[PDB]
Amino acid sequence: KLLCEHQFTIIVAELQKELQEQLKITTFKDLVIRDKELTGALIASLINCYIRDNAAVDGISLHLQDICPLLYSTDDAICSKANELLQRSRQVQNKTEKERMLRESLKEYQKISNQVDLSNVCAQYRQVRFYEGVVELSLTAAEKKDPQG
Amino acid sequence: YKTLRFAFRASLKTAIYRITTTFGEHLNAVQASAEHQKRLQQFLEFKE
Amino acid sequence: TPTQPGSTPRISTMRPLATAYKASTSDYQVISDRQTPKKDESLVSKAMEYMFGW
Amino acid sequence: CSLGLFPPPPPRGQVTLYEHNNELVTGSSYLRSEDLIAEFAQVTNWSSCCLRVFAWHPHTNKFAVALLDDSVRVYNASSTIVPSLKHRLQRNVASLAWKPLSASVLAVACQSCILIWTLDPTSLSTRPSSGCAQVLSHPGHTPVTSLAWAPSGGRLLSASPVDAAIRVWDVSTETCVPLPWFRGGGVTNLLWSPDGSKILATTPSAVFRVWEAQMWTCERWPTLSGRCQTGCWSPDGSRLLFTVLGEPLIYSLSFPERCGEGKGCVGGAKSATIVADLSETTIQTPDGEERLGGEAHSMVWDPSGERLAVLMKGKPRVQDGKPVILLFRTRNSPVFELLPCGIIQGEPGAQPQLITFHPSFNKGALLSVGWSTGRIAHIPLYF
Amino acid sequence: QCNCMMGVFPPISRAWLTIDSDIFMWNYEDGGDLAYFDGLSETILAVGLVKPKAGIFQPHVRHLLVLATPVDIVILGLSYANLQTGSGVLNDSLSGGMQLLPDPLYSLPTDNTYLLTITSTDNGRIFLAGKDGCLYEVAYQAEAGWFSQRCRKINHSKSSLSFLVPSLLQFTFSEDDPILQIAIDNSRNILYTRSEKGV
Amino acid sequence: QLVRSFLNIKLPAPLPGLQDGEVEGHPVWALIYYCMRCGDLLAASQVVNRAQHQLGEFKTWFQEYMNSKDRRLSPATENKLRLHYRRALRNNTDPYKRAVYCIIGRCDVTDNQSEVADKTEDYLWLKLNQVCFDDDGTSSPQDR
Amino acid sequence: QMTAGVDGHSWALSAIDELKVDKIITPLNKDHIPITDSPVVVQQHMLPP
Repeated sequence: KLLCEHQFTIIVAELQKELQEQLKITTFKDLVIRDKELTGALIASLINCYIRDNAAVDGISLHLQDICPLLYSTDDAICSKANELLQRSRQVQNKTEKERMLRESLKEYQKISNQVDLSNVCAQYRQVRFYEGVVELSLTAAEKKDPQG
Repeated sequence: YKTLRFAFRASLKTAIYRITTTFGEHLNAVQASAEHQKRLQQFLEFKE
Repeated sequence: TPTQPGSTPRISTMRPLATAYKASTSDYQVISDRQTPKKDESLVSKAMEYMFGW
Repeated sequence: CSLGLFPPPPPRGQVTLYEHNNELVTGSSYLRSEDLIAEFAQVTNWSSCCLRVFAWHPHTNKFAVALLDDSVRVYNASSTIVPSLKHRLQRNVASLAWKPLSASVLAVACQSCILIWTLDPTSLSTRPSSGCAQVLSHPGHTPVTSLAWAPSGGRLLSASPVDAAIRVWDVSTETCVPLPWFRGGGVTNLLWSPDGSKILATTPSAVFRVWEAQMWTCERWPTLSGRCQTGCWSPDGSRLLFTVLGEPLIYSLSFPERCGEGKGCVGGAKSATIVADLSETTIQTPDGEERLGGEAHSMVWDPSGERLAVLMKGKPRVQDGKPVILLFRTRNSPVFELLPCGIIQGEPGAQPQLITFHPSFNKGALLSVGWSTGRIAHIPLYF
Repeated sequence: QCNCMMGVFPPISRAWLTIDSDIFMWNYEDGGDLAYFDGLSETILAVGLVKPKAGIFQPHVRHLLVLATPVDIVILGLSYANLQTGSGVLNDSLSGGMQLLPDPLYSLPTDNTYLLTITSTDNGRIFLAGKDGCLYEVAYQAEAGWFSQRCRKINHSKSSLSFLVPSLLQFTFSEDDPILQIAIDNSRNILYTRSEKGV
Repeated sequence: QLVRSFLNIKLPAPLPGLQDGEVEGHPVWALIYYCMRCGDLLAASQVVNRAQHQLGEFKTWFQEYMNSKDRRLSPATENKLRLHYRRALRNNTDPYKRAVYCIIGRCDVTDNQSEVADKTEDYLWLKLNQVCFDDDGTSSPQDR
Repeated sequence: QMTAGVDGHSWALSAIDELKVDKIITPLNKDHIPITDSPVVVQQHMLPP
């Protein structure tokens, strides 16, 4: 319903083509019982429209949290907010505000750190010279893998 | 070509009026010299 | 057996179903144009405006 | 639409003061070259009326009035001083036209010339010098009946019923450019569209010609029972209203925009439409019958395009042949509509002699009316 | 004085009644929107609602009313008040007060064939039942083509070569079996008829 | 246009309590307030003209306040606003709708607009617009 | 089977228009959806009396 209302045909055209063709052969009972990549990629495309076309992802993340308690889609929504701030930090030319939005982006990833692609996030920090968040998030991604020592 | 200089004086006054009659009082926000803003007001008030 | 009983006497609430619309529109209620003053497109009148001019 | 949809005229002693809520609120008060001007003048009785022409300045509360003594007077809301204009060539004034994109320039049509008065807008003296009056004329273009400036301020037109050529003037290089057509009549009245791209030209005959201000092309309309008497463009110029002498009809004609290249063609629809009728009707009033209908002598639209004022003249069977002001509410998109508003009435025993709207009134519209008493009224229409 | 016919048109939320020459319509769920039509001078013999063919009439003409008398077949346009193109309103009733056009869109003579029942397809082909055992159709279009009227009546029971049969052989071996009913299958594009004598 | 752009940073989500609606995607009272806080009563007047149909008499009071030199209603309208605010707005769910009234009508010196004034400059600016130099008996001392 | 009494002669008798639920026939289930509609016990949620 949410994908129909956010103009559908747009969000489906943002997908990888291999998923655009899989979408035509997966039945609703396959999408419910068996699939995860089509459902995750449709959420990811909906949010990449918000990030690219520069809406605030908070105003779709909070809607996905009412309608997608599977396992709770709060962590996809936090990762999406952490990513929104990280990709906007690549366009911010105001240094102190880039250092703000990187320490904000970091404090979203520092919640969900057990489930973060730390290699990709820390490489995406190298791509903005944010070596501070590479030390912090990589410790906060060991901190909670072994909380017992 | 003998009278074309009166056409230049006439078309410069129509050209300045053609900008005061689209932007109107938004032209008070336009950064210019104080005597140019004072001249621009004479082309809003229709004194020219 | 008799027919139906009459109402208690009133003043009628009944309206016309056809509205008295004062614009002659039948020839445009179907998607068309038909007749009015018109544009001089013809070759004969254009030849007249080279030869005579009415 | 027709007169058979209008509200009654107000009772035979009330004056219409303004429109508000779409209601008209009332109160108790607020040929030779001479007779060839009288055949085509915008004033319903120009040969006997004290007032020969009225014209607003196209951007400000300044106006010009031509009178039966061939004075032109200038009035302004910020001046108690009234310039009295009279040149040695000024006779039988037929038309007035202020220049757009200027404070300071007025054209006047006379029996033997055009006069372009230059007027010092801060120094409005009671009688300016006869040098402040640039004379324009050409052989055969006499008398001059009508004058029309281009909206962009760089061109002027003039009309003469004797002359099978519209005269375009540049007033600044001082050039004259006849647009000669291959017979039919000469030029009676002239009207630009507001884009400055289209021009209506009427004649003494059952033919009008519309013209293009880009490539100077012509399109021809000869399928009328009488002469085309008057007309008006919509604010976008996409619609042209017109009326014909002997025909009780307001016609409309459309002109779509040039979404396509490579031809100067004026581009009107192949047909007009009929939208409002002015047939010889009755309406019931507290004073008994009134009777209406006749021929539309002048039509003027507001700058907003939401009010059309129509100066009808009755036939000698209807209100003794008096002229009457009808007011329509108008719409220009998506459909074109002529809804009634009502009937505008003046001082008891007056006749309406001329109508025109104000070009820059920041509260709906403002209708100037010139009366047979020699009075001028200004009736606001609030929207 | 002489005739009465009463019926329902569900797809407009209105019932209908005729009295001699005249027709009356109201909403069947309340007794409301009672409205009549007087544009006749001959007895109504049949009534029918029609779903219009697209691209012929203007978009306010959502339905047509069809009437038939001893002499003519009258076609009128039906429209609805003040249904503005907004959103955020629920599906509550056809209370946009119903209106006929005062211009008949078309008229078409009977040939003196009394007509008794009228119907149409979901594609706007109008079918009429004649007393002469005949099915008829109204074939209509927007313009007048060089060899085709804007509107006309057609007969589907009288075979195209029937003008070669002397009528003295018809008036000796035919006996009026009126078509009292037409039924239409828009799900298979089939048409059915039933007569008085149950053919 | 600067203030409408700044609201994409200060109000990146709609706050549940704001009143009288939106202009161009942003709240009417926030668009009035930040135009006033940056001194542009002409930019604030654009909002007050755009939202006239909700603002009602606030447009006529704002236009009285725009036509003194000194950011003043007459005592004959400032005390209309005091007698409106102390009945309808002191306990409102929109704090921009409080702050703009507390300024324009010099009322509730006992409110600091702490949901709208971010800094010590904004306390200074609030109280400095609330200042009088004048001795009307009509000015009740809890507003003076 | 059921009966009811009617006051006067039945001058007319009609149904009112069916709501019908469109069958989402896709490249997959096109051979598996009945052309006929289900009986009312199968549709008595989505369809009113």
